[PDB]
Amino acid sequence: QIYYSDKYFDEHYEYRHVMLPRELSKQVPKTHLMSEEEWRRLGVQQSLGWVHYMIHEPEPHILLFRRPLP
Amino acid sequence: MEDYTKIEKIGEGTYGVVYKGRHKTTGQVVAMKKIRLESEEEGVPSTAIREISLLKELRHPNIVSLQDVLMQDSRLYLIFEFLSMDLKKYLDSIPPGQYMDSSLVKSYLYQILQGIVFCHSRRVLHRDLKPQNLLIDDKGTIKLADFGLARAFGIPITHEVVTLWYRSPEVLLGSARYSTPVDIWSIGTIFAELATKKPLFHGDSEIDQLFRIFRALGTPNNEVWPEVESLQDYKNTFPKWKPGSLASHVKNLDENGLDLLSKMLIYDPAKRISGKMALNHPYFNDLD
Ligand SMILES: CCc1cnn2c(NCc3ccc[n+](O)c3)cc(N3CCCC[C@H]3CCO)nc12
Repeated sequence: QIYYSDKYFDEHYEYRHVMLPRELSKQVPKTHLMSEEEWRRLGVQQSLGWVHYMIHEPEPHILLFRRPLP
Repeated sequence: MEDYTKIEKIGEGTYGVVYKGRHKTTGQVVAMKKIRLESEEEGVPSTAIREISLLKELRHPNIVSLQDVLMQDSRLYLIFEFLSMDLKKYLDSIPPGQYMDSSLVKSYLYQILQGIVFCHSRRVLHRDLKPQNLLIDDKGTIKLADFGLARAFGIPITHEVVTLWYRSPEVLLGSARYSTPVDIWSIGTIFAELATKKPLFHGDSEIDQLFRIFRALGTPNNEVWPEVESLQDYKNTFPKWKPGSLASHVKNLDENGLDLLSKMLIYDPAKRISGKMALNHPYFNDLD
């Protein structure tokens, strides 16, 4: 099933990423960044305020999320 | 080949299964590495077996000698000298709270560099150096295995997370070309792991590996690594860490050790130290 990395941090944001299994990633129609509604359809569960901010094209099944610090 | 008897299986590596074996004539205990060749298109030979011929001639104390190559149709055994242990397994076997004696670290790094310098001077790269690929005998000698095979087999195109930890940023960011500096990077990461017993950059994926590197070395940009902002997979939304931070990931290493390590881990492949230069580094002045 779905994997969740540990959180890591910038001076400005906190970040995590999430690894979709090959069945679930294969389904997604969207080739580009997603809204919170879209990534909630998929089963990703995080608190509110997490933003899908980039795609590493070599690994499209990895979803990279950021969220600003206080 | 009828000239060998397979004793037992010793593990699975990048190229497949490796057996302990015995040469029937001589009682020479050997390592036999089975590589599944594809059936090939009529009129279209691979240049694998010719690249293999070249490697078969290389002899150096710090590389594992390829003693023989046995062909079948669609199959190939590579025969090597046998060795008691691999470096992965040896580091696992050190009890928690013990480290490796810092003079054996030094000795091992030195020998590792001798092997690589010997290969680099013949335009042979390894490209996937890792503790599993470094083999020790009980007398203090360490040897490189699988040198040259990536060029020999390997294509322009899994679960090898382990393999990602020693990978260079030029490769991970999708640069068109790589060269000898990828092996010095690997050697960098392995040096840290000799000292600390654990991986320096313990990534779960390519992106995470990149992030683990940026965290320790700082997120690069054109100032530190010229033209990096043009590489295909550079994004200017990466997290922004500042030049590290690297000494904090590494214990059991002095001023000189840290100096050599940071030169092995320079971002710009064109400026990263070379194998020859690393062997002249003062970290090794108190070796022999
Ligand atoms: C070049 C072939 C060779 C020669 N010795 N050797 C060893 N010797 C150490 C050892 C390991 C376990 C049990 N015993 O008894 C001995 C290991 C090894 N490998 C370790 C991991 C599986 C593939 C492979 C890595 C790529 O060489 N490959 C080789």
